[PDB]
Amino acid sequence: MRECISIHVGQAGVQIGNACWELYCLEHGIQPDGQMPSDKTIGGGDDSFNTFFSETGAGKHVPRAVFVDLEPTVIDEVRTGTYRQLFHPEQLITGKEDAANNYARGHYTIGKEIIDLVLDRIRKLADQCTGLQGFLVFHSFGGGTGSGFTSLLMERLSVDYGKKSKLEFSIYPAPQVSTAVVEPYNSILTTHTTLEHSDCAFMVDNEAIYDICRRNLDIERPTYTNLNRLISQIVSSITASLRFDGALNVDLTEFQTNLVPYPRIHFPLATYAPVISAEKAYHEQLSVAEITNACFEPANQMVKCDPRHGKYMACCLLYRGDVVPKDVNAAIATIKTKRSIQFVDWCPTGFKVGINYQPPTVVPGGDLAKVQRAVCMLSNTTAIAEAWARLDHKFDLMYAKRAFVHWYVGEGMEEGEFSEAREDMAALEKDYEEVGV
Amino acid sequence: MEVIELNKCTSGQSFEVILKPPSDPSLEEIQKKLEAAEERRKYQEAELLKHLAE
Amino acid sequence: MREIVHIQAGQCGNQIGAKFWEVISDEHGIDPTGSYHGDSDLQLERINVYYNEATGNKYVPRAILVDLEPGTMDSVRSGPFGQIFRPDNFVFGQSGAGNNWAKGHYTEGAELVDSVLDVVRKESESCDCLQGFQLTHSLGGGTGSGMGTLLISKIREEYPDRIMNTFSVMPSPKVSDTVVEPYNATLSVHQLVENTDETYCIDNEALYDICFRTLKLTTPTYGDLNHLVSATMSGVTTCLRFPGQLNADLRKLAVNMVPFPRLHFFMPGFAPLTSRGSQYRALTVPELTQQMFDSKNMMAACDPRHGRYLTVAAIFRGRMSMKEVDEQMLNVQNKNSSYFVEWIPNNVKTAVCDIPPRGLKMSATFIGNSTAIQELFKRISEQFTAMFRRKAFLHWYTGEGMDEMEFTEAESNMNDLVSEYQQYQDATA
Amino acid sequence: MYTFVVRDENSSVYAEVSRLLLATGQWKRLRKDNPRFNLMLGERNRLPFGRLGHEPGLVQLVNYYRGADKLCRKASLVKLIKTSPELSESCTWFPESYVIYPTNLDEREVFLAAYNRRREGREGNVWIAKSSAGAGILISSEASELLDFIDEVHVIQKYLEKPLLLEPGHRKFDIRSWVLVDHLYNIYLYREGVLRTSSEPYNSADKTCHLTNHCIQKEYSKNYGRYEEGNEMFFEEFNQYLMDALNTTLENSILLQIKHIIRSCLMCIEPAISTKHLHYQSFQLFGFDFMVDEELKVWLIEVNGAPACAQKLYAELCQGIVDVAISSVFPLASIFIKLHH
Ligand SMILES: CC[C@]1(O)C[C@@H]2CN(CCc3c([nH]c4ccccc34)[C@@](C(=O)OC)(c3cc4c(cc3OC)N(C)[C@H]3[C@@](O)(C(=O)OC)[C@H](OC(C)=O)[C@]5(CC)C=CCN6CC[C@]43[C@@H]65)C2)C1
Ligand SMILES: Nc1nc2c(ncn2[C@@H]2O[C@H](COP(=O)(O)OP(=O)(O)OP(=O)(O)O)[C@@H](O)[C@H]2O)c(=O)[nH]1
Ligand SMILES: Nc1ncnc2c1ncn2[C@@H]1O[C@H](COP(=O)(O)OP(=O)(O)CP(=O)(O)O)[C@@H](O)[C@H]1O
Ligand SMILES: Nc1nc2c(ncn2[C@@H]2O[C@H](COP(=O)(O)OP(=O)(O)O)[C@@H](O)[C@H]2O)c(=O)[nH]1
Ligand SMILES: [Ca+2]
Ligand SMILES: [Ca+2]
Ligand SMILES: [Ca+2]
Ligand SMILES: [Mg+2]
Ligand SMILES: [Mg+2]
Ligand SMILES: [Mg+2]
Repeated sequence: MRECISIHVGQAGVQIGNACWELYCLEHGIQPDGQMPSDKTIGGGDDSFNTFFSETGAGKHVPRAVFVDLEPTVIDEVRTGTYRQLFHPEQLITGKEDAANNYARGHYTIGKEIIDLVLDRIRKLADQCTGLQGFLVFHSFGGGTGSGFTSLLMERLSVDYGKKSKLEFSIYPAPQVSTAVVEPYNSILTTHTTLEHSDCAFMVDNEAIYDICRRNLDIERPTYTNLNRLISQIVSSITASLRFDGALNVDLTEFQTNLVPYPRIHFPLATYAPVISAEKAYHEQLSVAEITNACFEPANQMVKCDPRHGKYMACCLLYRGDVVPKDVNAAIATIKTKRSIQFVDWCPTGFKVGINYQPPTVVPGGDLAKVQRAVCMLSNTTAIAEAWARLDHKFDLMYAKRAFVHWYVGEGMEEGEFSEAREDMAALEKDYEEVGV
Repeated sequence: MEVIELNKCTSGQSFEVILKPPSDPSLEEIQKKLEAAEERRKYQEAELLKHLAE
Repeated sequence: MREIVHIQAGQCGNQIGAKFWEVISDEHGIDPTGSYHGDSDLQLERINVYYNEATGNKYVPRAILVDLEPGTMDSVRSGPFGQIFRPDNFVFGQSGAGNNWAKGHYTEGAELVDSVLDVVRKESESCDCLQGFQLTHSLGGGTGSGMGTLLISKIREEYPDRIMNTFSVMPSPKVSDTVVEPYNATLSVHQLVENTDETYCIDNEALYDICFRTLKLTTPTYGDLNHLVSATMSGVTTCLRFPGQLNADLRKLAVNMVPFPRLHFFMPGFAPLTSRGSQYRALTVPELTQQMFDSKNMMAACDPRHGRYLTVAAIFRGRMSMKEVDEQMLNVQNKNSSYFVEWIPNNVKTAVCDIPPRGLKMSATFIGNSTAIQELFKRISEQFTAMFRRKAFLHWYTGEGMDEMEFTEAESNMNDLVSEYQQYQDATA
Repeated sequence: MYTFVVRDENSSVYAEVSRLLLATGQWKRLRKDNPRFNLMLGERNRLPFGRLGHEPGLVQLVNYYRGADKLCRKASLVKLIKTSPELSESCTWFPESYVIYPTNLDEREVFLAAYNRRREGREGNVWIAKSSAGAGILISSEASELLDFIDEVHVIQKYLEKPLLLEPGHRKFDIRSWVLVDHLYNIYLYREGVLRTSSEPYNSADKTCHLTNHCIQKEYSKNYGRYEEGNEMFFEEFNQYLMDALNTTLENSILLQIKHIIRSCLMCIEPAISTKHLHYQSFQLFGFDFMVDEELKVWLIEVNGAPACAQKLYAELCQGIVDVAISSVFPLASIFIKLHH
């Protein structure tokens, strides 16, 4: 058994992490106080769920998680939340004043004063690990803490844990819910400094989640709680192979092996189906072929883009529920003749498949209906570079006039880091176009 | 159309379906960039306090 | 906690500042004696931003009252909420400033400034994490204009890492007839360009026009004018006093609204425009949205259609469809996309607070960083130059030790500010 | 008030579409880099499709189908018809073509295998080499001279040695059809086509009488404008010639094959380019170019993704674009034949 440590940075990372650990407890049958009645080895063990939970002599199952926010009002919600007994205060780290939507303020000014405390609290969890695989890092692209402190933390993690894997869950900015004009700046700054330190990063565009909530859940004005419950379902599907018995994506290294042939191109596109409103008294349960075909519809992707106008490098199908390999192989055959699925020449046109018989768990009272079978597709397609192009264009429009740049220079950052980050992004777009066109 | 490496257990199963064959900086360098930025802040604040003293 | 320290200086600053505390005390359920009597926990969630808590569960405004004459501050103490302020936070002299910026900034005000900074220091020391300061004052007089900008410069020396925000009342010949107000205002604007992060331009010219033309107030008083100021100040600080996601502190507001450090002068706007004692017909979300962008609702006498918006903040208050608000806000940007700069994507931010102001089912507050504000500074600059080209009335200022060169530099800085707005109005992507 | 941007100044068709939209009083033109548009009349190359459909509260439409270049390039078209089962290598209405890369960089050996079968079989063995980088075309019978010219990406297809020749003149021609595909992937054929005729007699044994291009017929050709104005014969005159000289009609002898080829091409690429379940919508105007042989068989030559119109038909075609492709998405306040499928 090999442990994984989750790190939640900034408001987005902390509020999504709260939704994930709530869902993890419902999936594994862990009570709000940390008691897991189905766990028979009290105070220890090496089950598959122990990769995410440690155990105390009294039978409390404690998340291997650290929450960091440069301002305390969001983490205070965890300290007094429903699952407050799960965490001990050593795992919850707060500052006094946030990064004010300023990458430079979170990375240089305020990050330097809390980076040593965060690493110490991380080291305390690592010492309880017999075989640490690495880290799962939850953060936003747009905030000052989520962008600035995360990139600082990832550089230090690569130094103190040079052999451990590091995976990202990153919230891509969307104006429909964004709270800062400089979020294109923060996104490109943090992507430039984190790129060489991340092994695999799952981007989630708030625009895609917002519209899925409006379209499929009939929510007129989705809140963060609406978006985070859906995001936790996608994250749960992605991490299920680490917390349950299985053979696909059983360790963090296998994520990079199965999805990332080129190290810089480590942003797999996630697609999830089905998303059904719980307000419907009855809904026709979709078949294996229907949910698998929906994985190639842009309206179900976590980032809006057109994979028809790109090339695949890898593709994984992660099913949960009433699914048997026979129906999967038939759906793939039907889809291959109807869809424009192009792989790169140096890769086999194939699909790695994982099935977990336990159906998806939903939060009681939430917006998502219980389904008998669901699937999350993880495909590394060059079409996700459309999101980099959108981000780089907004960057270019503002940087051409140096708008807001003085806020970053005033925190100690040099104007050359802007252009250096942007040239790295221009090289990233060039890599994508070479592989996919 | 070939299914390979079918692994099974009690909580599920996994396999691969092939449809067609194929055709870091050190801690010293980090602290030097952090302190060089803090140096630019303190210089900017010093020029402000000099300006305000005038 | 992120505390704000409020300072009000001079006659206008103390009268507008007193109405501000009167209005937000009522919004937060605080009575004239400092006791909470509200029926909602949202009133107390961020109460510490503007209030200190004392023995007996008393809430004391973190406010400092400053004047070079005791007149207005005696009127405040005997006012409706006069007993709520900390008595030791009344710092006042006896000489007055004679509507003379030089007296407020260099002679009379220098004698009193150190005792003000002592009260500031005492308030700033009992703050968990001070975010910055807000000042109310006029630019046309002597104490608020001269001593107010002296205070800003000295506070910045002691707290150089904190946000400085001002509510600055611009003078107008339609309201006052003291001939030197363009001198006092020009000298002040130079100070504000350098030493504040955000300045709300409260133009007495626009307040007069709203009261006289729109509200049909044929004999306008300062109480009429300050009614508009009170509603606007409540609206632009809503995101600081209530739970919310957008512009929740002063620094995040500045990062969103200020793309270049000198262009930090905002045009406020409000809807519906109402007089004191006047509301039968409730306003719809489309009406709020069109009115808050209407030139006639701006608290600065500048035509928004003569410039371009760099950044906009919009705050809706009351129980309404947040879906419909998004639709109406998007409609304005999509139907008037020429008046927004294209090189700042998504430069319009919107917040919604469920708690409405007193006497209104729903309201909207507009905060615009528009290049059209150059019309305000051009107006002051033309009044300044008409007198200064003959050195008219200068002896009032040289008699206090000032040199003519200091006037030339203030005039040049303000004309440079106008040029800077003009270059980002013509820039293109 | 709808909004649109213009990012191609050289588009004579969409310059007029822009003029019509402004004349309605319900469309306002913005700057070319203003992202808050309803309609984009985009550029020909590197149109930023990835930036469309990401504006809250805006339904966005563009006048190009992403991926339609597969049908509108010389080498792309040949590869599409050969590798698509809906079209197949046994496609009867497309001349036998082969993609030939220059030796300094393929189907060379396959091109020679079917070439020697014609020399052995005493059959007409005349081919033509061309590419998408034209104004450079060679028409030769010896394959040794064709392959040498490409090295100096091109495609080599069979040259129609027996074309339908109009009289009087004994002259060659080609047919241009204008097709509009809307956001619903409805395929609309403009009722009016044009015959870009040659003004020189066809000599089966100089490239003036063989190439029917409007620029070449106005330069190298000496009889320009003799038989018909601008070497442009319209459908009314051509239908009358087919009735008087061949006792057939344009509809029966040619148009049925034309409508069939249009449907087959656009339906083939529909799964790859449809914007049905996409965050932005596309339409596009296509220019199909056909040849007719002496047996009244229609052959497809190429498809143009950015076609130009004839002077007489600009007003009607551009108005139909607004009605069927633009105002269908953005309603205000039939010259097409719908090819059902
Ligand atoms: C909001 C504060 C305010 O009350 C606003 C005005 C003035 N002052 C003081 C009170 C006042 C006003 N008028 C007074 C006459 C005598 C004594 C006192 C007053 C006041 C008003 O209520 O009118 C009915 C007023 C005053 C003016 C006023 C409007 C006004 O209220 C309607 N003005 C627009 C100017 C004024 O100069 C002007 O340009 O009018 C076109 C105007 O001139 C004329 C011809 O009316 C006038 C009238 C006294 C003349 C000389 C200089 N001053 C400067 C401001 C202006 C005035 C209203 C403060
Ligand atoms: N999906 C989702 N997105 C969020 C959430 N909270 C914030 N965001 C997004 O994150 C971006 C803002 O960054 P934050 O995480 O809130 O800021 P921060 O990391 O706390 O950094 P600071 O500037 O110091 O506050 C915006 O794009 C928001 O839309 C959340 O709970 N769920
Ligand atoms: N296989 C073939 N058989 C007979 N004639 C052919 C032919 N290929 C081309 N031609 C002749 O060559 C002319 C020009 O060909 P082509 O259409 O490729 O040039 P082009 O594409 O640059 C002009 P446009 O873009 O308007 O189609 C045709 O109009 C036709 O007369
Ligand atoms: N809006 C408003 N303006 C005022 C008020 N009192 C004074 N003014 C304006 O302020 C300027 C005079 O400055 P004042 O504050 O009285 O002088 P000070 O005491 O030396 O600061 C003139 O332009 C007046 O029009 C007020 O209560 N409200
Ligand atoms: Ca156990
Ligand atoms: Ca590494
Ligand atoms: Ca004295
Ligand atoms: Mg935050
Ligand atoms: Mg006065
Ligand atoms: Mg062509």
